[PDB]
Amino acid sequence: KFPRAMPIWARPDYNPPLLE
Repeated sequence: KFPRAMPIWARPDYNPPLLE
């Protein structure tokens, strides 16, 4: 199941990921 509780694609304060 995929809940819409602040997912990764819909994040205002998304943390900085690794260097891709």
